[PDB]
Amino acid sequence: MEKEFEQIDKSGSWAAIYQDIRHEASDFPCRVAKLPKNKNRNRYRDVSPFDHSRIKLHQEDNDYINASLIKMEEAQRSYILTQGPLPNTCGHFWEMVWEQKSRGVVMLNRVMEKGSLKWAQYWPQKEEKEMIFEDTNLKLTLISEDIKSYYTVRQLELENLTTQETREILHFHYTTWPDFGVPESPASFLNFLFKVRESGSLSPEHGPVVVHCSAGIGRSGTFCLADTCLLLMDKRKDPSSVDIKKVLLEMRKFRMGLIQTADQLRFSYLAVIEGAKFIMG
Ligand SMILES: [Mg+2]
Repeated sequence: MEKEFEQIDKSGSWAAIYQDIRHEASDFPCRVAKLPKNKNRNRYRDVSPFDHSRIKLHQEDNDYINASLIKMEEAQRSYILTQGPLPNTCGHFWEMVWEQKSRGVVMLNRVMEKGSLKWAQYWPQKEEKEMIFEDTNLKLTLISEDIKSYYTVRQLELENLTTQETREILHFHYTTWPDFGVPESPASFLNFLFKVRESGSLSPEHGPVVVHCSAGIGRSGTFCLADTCLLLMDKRKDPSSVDIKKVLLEMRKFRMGLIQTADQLRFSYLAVIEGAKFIMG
């Protein structure tokens, strides 16, 4: 599958293959995302969850969050992909984490987008300054933080203030994806994926991992896509039969737009190729 990658490179046809994908991709209604009452719950007018796979919040008012369940039947793994929370949706974000019983959150964007403008900070920066989400009745505490060269892992305590029940959530933040373009080497992204796997966060004993970036479709899509293709290569008789384009189209049945550029598609192929070589040994 590496020689095919070499053939697409030699051919210069990454854009063509990427457009074949956008063309073939599923189209399902997003009627709930488009209701006038939810406008302010979407970060981007052109990225919405399909009605069929959207995550529903359990509380009473309005069950809408821009988040989709991606359920990969053959790999036996599920992910929830969601946009970076808005100042008004951080309460909803953690309510979803609570309700879906997720153990991990994986973030692939910057909160200070490029050098532009800091986005809503949805976890506490300081141990002594915990956050209380009044609308969803949740308290969130930073317990520890470990800053490595290419990612930061934080341990958070999430408490449901109704029941006083408490859960440890692991937050994995990949911090070195370049502000434009894609990493030239997938080695730190793969190491990050393997750290998240090692943590047990992706175990089917837990709710699905919550994955996000800016719109929850590009960098996020790369994480989910590389993870799933690597699972399938490890699970199939013939690891050889894994077709990344087919796996991505399958993912796109659950959330639109996964993998946002031809360069991200090529990077995803490259990460699966290098991952396989590493997991091959
Ligand atoms: Mg301090």
